[PDB]
Amino acid sequence: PSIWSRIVNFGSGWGFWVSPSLFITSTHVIPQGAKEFFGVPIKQIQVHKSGEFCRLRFPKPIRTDVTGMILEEGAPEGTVVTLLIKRSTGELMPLAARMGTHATMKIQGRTVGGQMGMLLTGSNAKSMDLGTTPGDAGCPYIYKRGNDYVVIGVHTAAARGGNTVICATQGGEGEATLE
Amino acid sequence: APPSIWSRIVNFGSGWGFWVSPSLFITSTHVIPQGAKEFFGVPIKQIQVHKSGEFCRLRFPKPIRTDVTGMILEEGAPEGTVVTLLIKRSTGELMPLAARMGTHATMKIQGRTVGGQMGMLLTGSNAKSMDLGTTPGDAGCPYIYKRGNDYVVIGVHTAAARGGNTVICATQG
Repeated sequence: PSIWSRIVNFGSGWGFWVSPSLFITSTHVIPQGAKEFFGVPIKQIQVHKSGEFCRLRFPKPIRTDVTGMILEEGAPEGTVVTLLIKRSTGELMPLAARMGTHATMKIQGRTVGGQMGMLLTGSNAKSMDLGTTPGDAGCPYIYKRGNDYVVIGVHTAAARGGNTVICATQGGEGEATLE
Repeated sequence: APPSIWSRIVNFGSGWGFWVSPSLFITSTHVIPQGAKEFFGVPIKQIQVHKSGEFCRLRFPKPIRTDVTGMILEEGAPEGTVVTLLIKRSTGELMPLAARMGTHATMKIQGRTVGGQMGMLLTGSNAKSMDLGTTPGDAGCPYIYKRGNDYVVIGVHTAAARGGNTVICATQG
């Protein structure tokens, strides 16, 4: 429950407090041409973009109610992680996804770098009761390793049918092999 | 998950129950306060109480949730169907939990045989370990899914297996 409170509205979507000073979101949900965030002058905030992943480091602790969480680049392939989907209508909707590889994907009429995954609701994630909607962007992907929670990125894209989702990650590089 | 469906879920005993129609209320058997004389002030003897296992179906003698329309109620879901447990928590959260329905089954809990349709939460690797599944207090919440443009309730929550993703939905016998 304290994990759900790290998820707040941000631009056209959401964002996640990894720590009191570190906030992550999707790049295409950020308000463009912003003078501040949360009243902190933009010049004092460290804005790191990579692909569709956006990291904001604030000059002083600001979400001081939370503890710092582990933020890793992706999740190991095969891991079943959780999208913590928050909806404007109040629902807290955790959805399991099976993670694949980092790659460069043609999806939602554009080109998106990130880690691919597939919702366990699979075939019928075309419904927003059982899948993603645009506007869920910025919501965090997490999983449990031992007793630790690990956040691996945030939501940023999905295929029309809903099954395939894309997690924007901090530095994603996939290795493959011609077989 | 429209509001008009969530509002059908109300507290009942140590859990919840669900208004299917203005006169029909469903819940999990074990959650009902024993030795009650009334429900919502309606004398028990005026209420038709039909129990089948952990499934309880109460028909009230007069309409009482007159704001709701009559919903489709069915005896479980076809195996492999993906549904949603509409979980309400006493601290006010609405948590829809996706699940895939399996077959009917039986488990011995506290020495007694408890049965129903089984399902697996699709909310994470291990739902109970991440606190992303059900919990004591949740029994009676409805399992729902959408067939075409109709919402269908298939039963209510009654039990879950410790340390995993498996849940038991009590269905109409």
